[PDB]
Amino acid sequence: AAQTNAPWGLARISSTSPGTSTYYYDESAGQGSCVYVIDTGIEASHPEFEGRAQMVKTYYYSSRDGNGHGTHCAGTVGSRTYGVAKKTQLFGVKVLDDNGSGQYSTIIAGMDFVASDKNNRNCPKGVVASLSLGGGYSSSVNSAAARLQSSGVMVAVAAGNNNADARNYSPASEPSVCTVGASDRYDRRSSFSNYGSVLDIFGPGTSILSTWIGGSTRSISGTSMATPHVAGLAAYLMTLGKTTAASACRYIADTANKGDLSNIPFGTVNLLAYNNYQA
Amino acid sequence: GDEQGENK
Repeated sequence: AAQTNAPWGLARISSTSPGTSTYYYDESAGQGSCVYVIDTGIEASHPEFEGRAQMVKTYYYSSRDGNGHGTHCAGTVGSRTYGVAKKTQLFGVKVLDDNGSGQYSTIIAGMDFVASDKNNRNCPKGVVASLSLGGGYSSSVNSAAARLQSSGVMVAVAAGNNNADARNYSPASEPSVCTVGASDRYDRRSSFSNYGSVLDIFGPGTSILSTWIGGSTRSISGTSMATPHVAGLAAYLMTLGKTTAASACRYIADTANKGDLSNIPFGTVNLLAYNNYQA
Repeated sequence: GDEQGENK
């Protein structure tokens, strides 16, 4: 399959040389898998979700996305004109607030929920969980990410936007989950992407077009936008039979493009997410 | 909640 004139992020992933504008993916497009987006929620009625995105839990007075961030990530994961896994199932877990923030005590509650809510759903091809949120250590948050991973969910989290070593930021520093860094269009590490040895893989994160609230779209940047990219890939590969949730992140890094990125500190992996598609 | 659109 091939989506022409696509968002560079999607293109860069089904390509081996940057500067290309086509996304080549297997028609299966992640059908049969699930991706819980733990953010500010998803605007589930957005036409791009084709009725495949649904809210599932909230921790605030309302359940809808009145910020946009969450929807934007949910879109990159699996939305018709912008997502990696275009036929996946998206579940919304609102742990953040409309101003973008949220207490660790409840971020944790959110991760514990996906761990068991996954057991009542029908996702034969595996479950992925995207966490485009973070903060700045907490042995408790890391710990929750790990539990989530232990139960059989591929956890993908953001490295952070402080242009610092990710080891001081919690979701990121947990070794068991997949910590995503951000790269920009000229194969350069985004100016703001956290690095370090805890990082696992790099994904498109600067100037990423995606869906927004009010049935709209818009470009924004950050390791936030990179996380759903590999979350999408993780699901895409999982329904394809290539990897299992427990071992996905390792497969993604084993099969990634090596040494194509620049401005990568010594000690940080130089790997870009990549789906290995061949007609 | 990481970053930048109308915002986090």
